[PDB]
Amino acid sequence: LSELPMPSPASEEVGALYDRFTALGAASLGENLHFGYWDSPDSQVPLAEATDRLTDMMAERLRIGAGSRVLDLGCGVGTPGVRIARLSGAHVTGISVSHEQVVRANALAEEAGLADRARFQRADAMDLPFEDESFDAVIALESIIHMPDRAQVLAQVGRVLRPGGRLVLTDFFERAPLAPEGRAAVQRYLHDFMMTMVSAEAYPPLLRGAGLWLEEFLDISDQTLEKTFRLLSERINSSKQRLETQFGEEMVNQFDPGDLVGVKEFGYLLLVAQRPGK
Amino acid sequence: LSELPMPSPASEEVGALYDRFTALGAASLGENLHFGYWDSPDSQVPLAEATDRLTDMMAERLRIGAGSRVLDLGCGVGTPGVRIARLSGAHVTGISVSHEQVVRANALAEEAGLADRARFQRADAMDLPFEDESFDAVIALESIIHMPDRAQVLAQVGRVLRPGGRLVLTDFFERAPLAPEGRAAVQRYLHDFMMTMVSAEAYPPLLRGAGLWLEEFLDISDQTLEKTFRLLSERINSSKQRLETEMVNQFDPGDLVGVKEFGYLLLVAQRPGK
Ligand SMILES: Nc1ncnc2c1ncn2[C@@H]1O[C@H](CSCC[C@H](N)C(=O)O)[C@@H](O)[C@H]1O
Ligand SMILES: Nc1ncnc2c1ncn2[C@@H]1O[C@H](CSCC[C@H](N)C(=O)O)[C@@H](O)[C@H]1O
Ligand SMILES: COC1=C(C)C(=O)C2=C(C1=O)[C@@H](COC(N)=O)[C@@]1(OC)[C@H]3N[C@H]3CN21
Repeated sequence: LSELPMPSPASEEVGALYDRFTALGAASLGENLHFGYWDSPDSQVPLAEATDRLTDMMAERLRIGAGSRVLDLGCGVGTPGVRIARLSGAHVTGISVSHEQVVRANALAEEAGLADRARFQRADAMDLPFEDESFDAVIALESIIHMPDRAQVLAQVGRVLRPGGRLVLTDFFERAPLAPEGRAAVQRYLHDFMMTMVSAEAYPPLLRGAGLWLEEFLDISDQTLEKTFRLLSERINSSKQRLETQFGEEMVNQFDPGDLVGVKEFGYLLLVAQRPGK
Repeated sequence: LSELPMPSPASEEVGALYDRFTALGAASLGENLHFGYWDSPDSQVPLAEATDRLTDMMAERLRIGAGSRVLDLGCGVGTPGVRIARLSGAHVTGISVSHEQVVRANALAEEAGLADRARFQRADAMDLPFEDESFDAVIALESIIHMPDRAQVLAQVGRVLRPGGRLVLTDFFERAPLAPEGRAAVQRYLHDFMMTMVSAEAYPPLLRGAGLWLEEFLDISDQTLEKTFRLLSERINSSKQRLETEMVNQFDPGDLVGVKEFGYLLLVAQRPGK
């Protein structure tokens, strides 16, 4: 339960960060700023494809259709959100704290001919500028991790969620006590990208506080963490002489995940909760 | 969290409780003692198939093939266990605390041609008579609720489970504080059947307290409890009216339909390794 100290991040500073590193940040991982998912560690499926997979299994738990209002916490550069709009015909209002993101994403929407179905705007998940009960579902795809007060953000979502709506999020967590051999690389990731791990036993009281019932906790670490890490550090270290223009000698080393393969009590989780009603 | 009084079962008393049930003909040969599971509240699958469906749902989570040794932690009349051995070819070893249960469990495996692959014995989960690291998987289908201490039963399962093996259980829990108009029927159910609820935040500690990382927590309440109690009540009521040719205090379980905060959980925890 924070056996390692944690960065305690500030949402507007988070925006400063993505503003910095969604620029040659797309040229390293690509368009989906979240983990990939594979059926077993041996899979040969490109990361491109496997990240879309996680979008999809999180989208599916939203349980939406054409003409569903959906809230995209932490919209990224637009790709997972534009995807849900194009594929499901639901309407997606998405929020980010970085200006450079909210622009790239309106653009993705605009180039998909879906600017009326998928609008992206600047707002703070700690203060949601939306009438109560104006969303059928909320997807927070690798977003809650950067945020200052989980208990409040969840309380914000529980307010906008119509009765019966469902919240689908990812988060980082301690599967059990940290191997000390690796508290380093996690102390470095967690700090260098302004994040925070949580205890699996936190979410239940955490969601009830927000007015939501847990529905599904799922440890997806064995399908998510390593194989991405092996590939992103490999993508990066195949052109580390391209830091000669990217400030990578100062910033891609913070992004290089190779130090995180193997950290076995380091945990990634899928979660779904439901506000009662409907 | 235990806002209602919760009784503390003795594992001897729950055996004495199921002894009386099993030989009353209630828990008869080939019947499941656990909730049915449906996908939609309007789904008209009959009771027997829904109950089999829960059994199958938990079984694949065990992730077993033929040649898997599976512990049936709290096995009743052996219906789920025999079916798991029959459909998987896994050697299943069930344990119960009710002697009159373990008897009819073995008889069911006998009638199936499975007496060699579906074995039952009288034993308390609190003290598993089994070597360390002996089981590829353990399933606790509606059992852990009767037991006197989860953190010990969990430690015991965690002992016998081989590294990599998995634990699948259902359990009761509080979705959210209990509503007054329904604190009544819940308090009666947990006393009359010697059962206890947990906080859902309880489990990841308890499981860690047994050297098991949780893998999957699943509130299945909206699929299980309501249709079952409806279906159960009609029988009880019909039976009473059929006995017109009197006794009218047996806690109609339909006193529980509508108590939306009362929860049914499905859990999958793993022991790291394999
Ligand atoms: N407090 C906050 N309020 C709103 N958005 C936030 C936030 N903290 C972090 N975010 C957003 O969370 C995102 C993390 S990256 C995830 C992006 C998107 N889910 C994708 O998968 O592509 C960033 O876009 C960042 O702006
Ligand atoms: N302390 C304990 N140790 C072992 N088994 C126990 C126990 N307390 C209760 N049980 C068993 O747990 C079961 C609860 S009823 C579930 C029976 C079985 N899953 C079925 O569906 O048919 C009974 O078999 C009961 O005997
Ligand atoms: C390899 O794919 C990525 C994984 C697995 C991450 O955990 C992760 C990102 C990725 O691209 C960053 C996005 O953007 C920048 N700067 O890389 C991010 O931290 C800033 C934001 N979602 C969080 C943490 N994190």
